Amino acid sequence: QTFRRLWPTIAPFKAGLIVAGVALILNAASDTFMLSLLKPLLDDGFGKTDRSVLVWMPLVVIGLMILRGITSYVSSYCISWVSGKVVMTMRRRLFGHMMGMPVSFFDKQSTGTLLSRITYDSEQVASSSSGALITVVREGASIIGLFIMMFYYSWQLSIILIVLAPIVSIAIRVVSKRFRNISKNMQNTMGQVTTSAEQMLKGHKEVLIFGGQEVETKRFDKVSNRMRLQGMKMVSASSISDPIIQLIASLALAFVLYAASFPSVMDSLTAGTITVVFSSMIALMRPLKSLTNVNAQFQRGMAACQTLFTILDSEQEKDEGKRVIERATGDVEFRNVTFTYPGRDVPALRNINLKIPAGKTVALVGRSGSGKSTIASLITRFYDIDEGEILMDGHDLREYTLASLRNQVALVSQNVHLFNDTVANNIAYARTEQYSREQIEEAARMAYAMDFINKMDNGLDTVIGENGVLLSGGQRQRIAIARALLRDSPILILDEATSALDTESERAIQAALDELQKNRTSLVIAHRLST
Amino acid sequence: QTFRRLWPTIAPFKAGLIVAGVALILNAASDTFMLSLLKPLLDDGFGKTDRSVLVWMPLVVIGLMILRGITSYVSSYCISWVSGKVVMTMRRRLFGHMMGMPVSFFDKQSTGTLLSRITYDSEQVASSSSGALITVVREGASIIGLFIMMFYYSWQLSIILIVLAPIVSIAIRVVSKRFRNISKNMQNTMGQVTTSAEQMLKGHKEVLIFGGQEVETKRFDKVSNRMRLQGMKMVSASSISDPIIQLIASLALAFVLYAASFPSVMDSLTAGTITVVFSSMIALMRPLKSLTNVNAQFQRGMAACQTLFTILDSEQEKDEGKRVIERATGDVEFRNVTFTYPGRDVPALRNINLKIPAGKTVALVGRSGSGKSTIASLITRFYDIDEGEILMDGHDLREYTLASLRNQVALVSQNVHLFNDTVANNIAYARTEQYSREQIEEAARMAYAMDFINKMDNGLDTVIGENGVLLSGGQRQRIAIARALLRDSPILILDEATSALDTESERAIQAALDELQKNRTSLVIAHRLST
Repeated sequence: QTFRRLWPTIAPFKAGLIVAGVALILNAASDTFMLSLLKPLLDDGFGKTDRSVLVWMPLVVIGLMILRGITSYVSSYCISWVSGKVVMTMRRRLFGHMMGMPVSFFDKQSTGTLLSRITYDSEQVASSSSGALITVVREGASIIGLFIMMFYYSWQLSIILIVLAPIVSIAIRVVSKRFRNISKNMQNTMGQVTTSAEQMLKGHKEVLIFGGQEVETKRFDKVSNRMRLQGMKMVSASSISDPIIQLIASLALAFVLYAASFPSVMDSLTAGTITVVFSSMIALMRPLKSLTNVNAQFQRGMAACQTLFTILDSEQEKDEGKRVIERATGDVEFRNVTFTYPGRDVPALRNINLKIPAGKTVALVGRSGSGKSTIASLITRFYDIDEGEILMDGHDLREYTLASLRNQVALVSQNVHLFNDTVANNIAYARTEQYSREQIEEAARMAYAMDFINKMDNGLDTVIGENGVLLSGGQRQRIAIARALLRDSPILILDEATSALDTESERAIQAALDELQKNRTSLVIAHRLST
Repeated sequence: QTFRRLWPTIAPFKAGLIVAGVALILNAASDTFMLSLLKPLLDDGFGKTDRSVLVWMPLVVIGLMILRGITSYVSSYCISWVSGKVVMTMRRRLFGHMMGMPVSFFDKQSTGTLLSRITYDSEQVASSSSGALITVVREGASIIGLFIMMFYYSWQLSIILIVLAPIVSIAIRVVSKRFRNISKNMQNTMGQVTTSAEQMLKGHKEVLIFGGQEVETKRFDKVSNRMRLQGMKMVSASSISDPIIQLIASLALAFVLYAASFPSVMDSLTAGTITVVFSSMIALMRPLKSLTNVNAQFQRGMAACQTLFTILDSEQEKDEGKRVIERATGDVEFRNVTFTYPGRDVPALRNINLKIPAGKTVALVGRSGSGKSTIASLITRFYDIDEGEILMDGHDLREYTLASLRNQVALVSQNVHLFNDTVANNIAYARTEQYSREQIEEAARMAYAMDFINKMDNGLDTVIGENGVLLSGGQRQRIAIARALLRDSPILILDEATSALDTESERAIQAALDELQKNRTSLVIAHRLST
């Protein structure tokens, strides 16, 4: 089905994948050929007792197994080539659209969800498609090979087991249908289990506060019981298959035994031939078992890949070209501003008009049910313009190049995110260059955060391995302030945190922000008194 | 190893594993017996051209596959009985000690970590141990019965393949050590990539603000290529495992044929017997490859189970025995109980050996690194105070009513992570104690929560599936206030935030809090001067 979208993404790499099947084909050869040697092994090695000829066979078996080996080698190798490269380009395009996704994309999801999606589902698409081809190639090779074996051995028993093939196959199909139909809603209750445990863990505070230990343990117990029972159902149903499969498969073999009646009274063949027939039967039963599950589970894979596409096929940041905006100061203007993050709410700014002049910064307004803070993120256009008007120097909504804005605007927040690099370069993120560490050094002096860097390792170029989680929030605030210093961004957004900081930290931040509001209009949210 | 710890937890269910092993031995019996009846085929059905046995044996095969079926039935069944029961009790005691876990030791890890621990590690211990037993028992019975088959057919070729098998096992041991090292490396590398991807994702806001997206793409692609190569080498080695095994196995078969040529002198065996030997040998090659990595795999399960035990055997909530069921009020009298949940900076706060006045509530004070809410958490003692106890009214941490401390001292919070139950009983989380739903209505009246009942279904007994995420935080705080009303806590703690609420909401809330401040000393996180 939706392979019409993958095959192109794989098309440049087709050749190697192709190679796989070739070797995979030889697998059956080996299999068949190994089984083939049974005829001379038995019917000639002891029918004719060519004791000497028996020395030919072993070297063959060895070579054939070596063929199995090398074939498996290249199978795994090229299949993994494809698997990787596909996962590669896939996750690349993901990362892309993730970037292209406006932050709204995160309003309806969580990080962990996207981590899971990207990593797991990516790997699963490739693993699926791979095993699909792997097994499919074997089916196209083992089945027909053993068929030819029986053919050049007995047209008759061939005919029989062929007439039997539909029977066993449809049996497998229907029992697999039973299986999957039982596996519809299990995920629901399993996630219910996980989520019950989850909410209890999250709420341990309230839990202890009320000490509902007994009630919650009772809940937990019912949950565990449902877990036990549904797991029982799962494993039972799944297990029954092979019996049922082999059971009816039995009769097939038994019907092959029923060749006692018809062709054996005609002295059908020799013993070793029949040994080949039955060994071949069992061989079939390996990929026979495969085929159906192949179709099903790899349809599942392709469906996961369809989910992936939908994530990609989802619309990126809706930008018809925010044109070109030169870096500039100017003034911020609020003409008839109204905005609702979802439709769930009413206009956050209820038709509000404001003017924030050049360099004349503006602090956290004091109000009730404001939320302007997130509205600053909309001044950064992280979500969609809902209504109203936010103007920059006589220019309407989307004359505003996202890149140009994020350059010219700045954001300082209580929340700060760090990145496993040199914290200096983490500041330098504006192309990570064009700003000598010397300039970064003086910024740190202006950031007043070099004091912490003294405690930090790797000196002035502190490489924050695993981000150096020990780095306090206010340190990160000074970090972002230094970043702003490097960007000379005419527009700033600020925030005051109070987790654990010192008079030196807060007051040096005050001074820094003071210089920042100069020549560059700032937006602030603070808990101080006069400010 | 720690089976010394598991075997008791399973002992009430020995019979399960017992009948499991019985069935598994019967399964091996079925296998061996099919392979055996292979012989009389060639003995008479082609040697003497018999039909009698040529019809007998069909029915035999049928019944024997039915035995495979029923054996698999009870195997899966009882083994799952045990797996479940174990997981059940395991997760049970895991909740238990998990409730007796200090809040700090939560904050040592993350919630998701514990979710994974419980769910996965439980079911993984189960699956591991189960498959371990299944294998060891099947494998053993299969190998021994096949040995017997060869024995009553050829002392000689038996002897040979006996001498041979250890070599196979050693080759497998080597490849499994390769597995060990490549596996630890693979775990390291996949941890790396998931960390990088996530840490990039979370920063989307900042990533945009700096708009360095190309750099993120670069890092993404680097780690992607690293993953490509890592998985490449991983699957490479894991594949290469098989061919080496099958190759040396082939060499073994070759020696078997060298044998066939050496008693080619005597030529005692029958084509049947030959077929039996080789078929059985391939059989072996299934359980051998299994059992080796099985005896390896004990650890995996037992390793996770040891982690579990450590969680159990970790420091549960250590109280010298709190007791004190009776309720009252008295007053609060802290006795130097230290703060250093994460021992990083230094120990700082109030240090009062003093006492707190009755009736009068408690508000919020502003100081650097005050940590009031968590200082309140220690005031509530539900977080582990680092040192000492608390002689309240001359009565220690437990001499004053610790468990009842929850009843005596209320803990309202801004974020009320509620539970997937009836909002009515959500108020009665504390093991509903004949809090008449009439009292629920009247409290919601005293709380001014009756309006949110209209927002919900299920009459005045509103129920919230998935907590009814529709509910905004403010009315949940109001619910918790009503709960405090129900528990008639003379002492309380409250919480005021400013995420999103209305004027009338905050007003009626502060009215209800005054009522709570009335004749009940509380601790109130607030942004106002009402206190």
